[PDB]
Amino acid sequence: TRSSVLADALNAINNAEKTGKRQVLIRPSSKVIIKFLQVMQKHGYIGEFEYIDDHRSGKIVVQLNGRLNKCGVISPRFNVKIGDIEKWTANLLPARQFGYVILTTSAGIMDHEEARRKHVSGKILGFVY
Amino acid sequence: GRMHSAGKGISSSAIPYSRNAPAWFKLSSESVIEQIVKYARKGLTPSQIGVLLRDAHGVTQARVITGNKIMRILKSNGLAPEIPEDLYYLIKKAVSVRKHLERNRKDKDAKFRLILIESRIHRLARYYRTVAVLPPNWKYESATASALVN
Amino acid sequence: AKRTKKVGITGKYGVRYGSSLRRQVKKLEIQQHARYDCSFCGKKTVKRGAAGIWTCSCCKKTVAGGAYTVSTAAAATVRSTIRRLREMVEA
Amino acid sequence: MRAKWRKKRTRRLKRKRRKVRARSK
Amino acid sequence: GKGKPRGLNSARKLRVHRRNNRWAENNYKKRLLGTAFKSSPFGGSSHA
Amino acid sequence: VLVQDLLHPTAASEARKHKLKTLVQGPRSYFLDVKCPGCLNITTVFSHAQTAVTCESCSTILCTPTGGKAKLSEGTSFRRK
Amino acid sequence: STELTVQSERAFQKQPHIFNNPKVKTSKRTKRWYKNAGLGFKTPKTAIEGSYIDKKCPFTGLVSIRGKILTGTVVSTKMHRTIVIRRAYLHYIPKYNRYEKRHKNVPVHVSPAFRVQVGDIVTVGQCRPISKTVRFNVVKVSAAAGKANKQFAKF
Amino acid sequence: SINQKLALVIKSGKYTLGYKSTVKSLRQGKSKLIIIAANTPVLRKSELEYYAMLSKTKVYYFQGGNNELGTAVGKLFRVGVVSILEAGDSDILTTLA
RNA sequence: AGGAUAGUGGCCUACCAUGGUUUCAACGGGUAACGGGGAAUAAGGGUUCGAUUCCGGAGAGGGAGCCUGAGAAACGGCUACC
RNA sequence: AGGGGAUCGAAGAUGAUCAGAUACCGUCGUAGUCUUAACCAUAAACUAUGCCGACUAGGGAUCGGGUGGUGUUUUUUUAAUGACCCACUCGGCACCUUACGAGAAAUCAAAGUCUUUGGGUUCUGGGGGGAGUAUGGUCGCAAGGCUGAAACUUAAAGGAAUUG
Repeated sequence: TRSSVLADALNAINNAEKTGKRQVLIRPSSKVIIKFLQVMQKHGYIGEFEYIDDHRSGKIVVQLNGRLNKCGVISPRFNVKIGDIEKWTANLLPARQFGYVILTTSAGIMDHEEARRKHVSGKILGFVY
Repeated sequence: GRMHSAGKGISSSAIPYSRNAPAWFKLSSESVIEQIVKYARKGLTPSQIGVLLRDAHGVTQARVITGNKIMRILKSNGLAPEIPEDLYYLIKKAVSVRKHLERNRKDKDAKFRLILIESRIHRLARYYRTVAVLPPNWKYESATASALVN
Repeated sequence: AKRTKKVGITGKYGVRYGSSLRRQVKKLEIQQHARYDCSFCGKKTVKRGAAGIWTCSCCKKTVAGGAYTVSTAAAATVRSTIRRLREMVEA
Repeated sequence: MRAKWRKKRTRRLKRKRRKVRARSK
Repeated sequence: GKGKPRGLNSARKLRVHRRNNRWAENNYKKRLLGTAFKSSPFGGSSHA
Repeated sequence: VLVQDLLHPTAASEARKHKLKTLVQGPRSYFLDVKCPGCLNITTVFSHAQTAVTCESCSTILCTPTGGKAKLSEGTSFRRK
Repeated sequence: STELTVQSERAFQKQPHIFNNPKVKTSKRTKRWYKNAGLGFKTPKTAIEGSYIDKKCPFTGLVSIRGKILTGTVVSTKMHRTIVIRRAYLHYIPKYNRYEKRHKNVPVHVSPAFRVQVGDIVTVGQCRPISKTVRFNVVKVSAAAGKANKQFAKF
Repeated sequence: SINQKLALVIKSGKYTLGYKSTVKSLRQGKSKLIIIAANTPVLRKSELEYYAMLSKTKVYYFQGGNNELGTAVGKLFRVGVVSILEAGDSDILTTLA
């Protein structure tokens, strides 16, 4: 059965990006998903996306700009100490100058650089580069 | 899907986006409620009531026309059943199959289906006992099962 | 508590006569001493008097049956066959 | 030698082993 | 996927599985069985 | 096609596909106003009636349940609403 | 508490060194010692006006509460004035970066000032050794619903 | 289809279970239908039929014994005959069967 | 409830109840097991070792008992047995 | 264990063949094959591909259900209703082409979305033998099933393809 709507969303976005499509449909598109897309859209990896209101948890259409190499979840959402973020970034990102590891902290969903700026930590959601 | 099968059918109702009553609907909510209670007095299950309301009347959705669902209306009017509808029909099916097995002790397909129906009964009863719809230590004992459905 | 693992009613025979003979006897004595449904009054009160005689404790009706069971499979088959022959003869 | 015949001859040997050990016991 | 439990609360299963599967290793089995102490001409020594 | 309007599909494309797989799922059934000659009452019947429906006045059968849409009786008029 | 045959033993039960003088009489006709245990735990009114003695009660007995304050779920109420609680917790295994469910059973003395059922959530306070295994006394029953009041039967 | 009609009578109306109260209601002319189990003894069912003919009462022969007639009336004991004294919103009386 | 103890405590005794642990591994068995600080190796994660320079425990051929003394069930104290 | 027992046919008996030939081939023929009531619980029990979920490619058939056509066809030739045709759709057994992808390859539409390594979960393996053996336990009437070592030995065994 469905166990992670975030994982489904990011796998769908990866498959669309690899096939070269410039749009992708996401269902059921929760609000953790909306926050993750807002982080990707802030850093420019996706374009505009619009939420489609059915009365059954919704859908999202995402415009892709071709800049995405790989977005994915880390399941389970491991707890990360403030000093282990560097271990996660070293394992998951292709370089040190670009790419983000997305955390869920009590201060909100954010990328690892913003987490370092606010000196917060939490659980790991996924990555984008 | 298909908890006890390999089937993968997606057949189901697709209720409309609109949560308001249809513009062509004229009957009052209290008229729909009194029709529901008449059907319940006749011994009709909530699903049968919904079917008759949808077909003979114009009641697209009881929750839409009224503010409440059919079982909620029945429980407010005191017509709640001793056990819930779906568990009732599962127990009745198990009673039918075991009655058949008594006459047909070599129907191993029937024995297999009986095991599946029993396990479905126990799972749904576990849920109902968890949400306190059924009293605690309610049990399907399969020997006085016909007592629970008459 | 469970007093015997497998001998059941044949525990009266101790260790003699052989386990296979005791098992055959166990099957037929369980059948022979069971209580059976009355086809007339509907109660579970039919017991064997002597081989082939089955009497209901209430309604006092006696039926001829099998040596160790109320009805044998042969007798049931014969009852069905006789019913079928009767039906075609009468129709 | 064929595997099922390894199995068969081994089974016969296990019968003989059981027989001699039951004799001892 | 991948045939192993990834749950954050599956540490006991992962640990017990590793413990069970280490017995297929030659050196781990010899060490945990005390093979040199039991059946080795040298009782685990270099010379005799 | 690598580029398409998932947000604004053509009405034909949405009508050609399954009710659960449109952009927003919705029913394809409807309700009918049905009138019988031997009376003047109008009865509302579901398109997929699933039960033989009679009018409130007299016990004349208006529909017969089938596997899909319910067949309407030979001598009856109806108006899609 | 107030009821249930306080003097049902071979020995007379009384709180030590609290004397009721038959020379002068008052309204209550009996002196009962009690106190609040501290740490914000309220002495129950059943303890306040009960008749039990229970020298091991943290509110009317001779024991005091100090050390660790634990919480648990009642899993057995079959001993006399003693229960066992279950404390569930998650133990970290660093190699796998994961957790495993773990539990301990803690035998706890319960005052007759309390009424506890299997499944209730209780908070227990550490005291001096009470028996061979018991080191904790019930000091408050944190069952606002107890996950049983609305789930058990209703006649 | 008689089991649900009978069960709705048991829920909503008034009935008597048993030979003695059935015959009593038959003489008092209160019964409107009697259901007789299949394994009812023939003398008893003939006498119930005579009583019903004198009282102009409907007779229905249950296709089953007293065990499952008792089951059909929501009971844990055997019932040989059921008499309906006044059916509620059931159609068991107006229905021929 | 009492006895004993420096004191709590089935520590022991009398009476009473039938309890307590366990697949979240009890209980039993093995350890070529004293525990730890630590050691070796190691991108990261790990693996193996730790009798042994410090800390804690235990013992003084094997058991048991005890005097003295604040402190010992001591052994470069005593008593008995092997 | 009872019934049945035509056929075929372990064992066995025979005729050939053969150096031998209680093998293949021929003629018979017991158990068995069938059935009722109990056991057994194993197969290359195979798709040698666990189950649930999501997404990713072109195509035409087919089975079951449903929707539409002012389509054909049947007694009367839209006027008492199936079969067929066309276009969709859900579900299924599959198939063809190609692999963008995967793989050691054979190949694969999953065996893809896997060093750009994490959707959930169960079970199994750790060079070849010894060995599914010994022993203990347990189930079975038995045959045997399930669980299951060690000593010792050894440099390959094995997979898929290429040329001969």
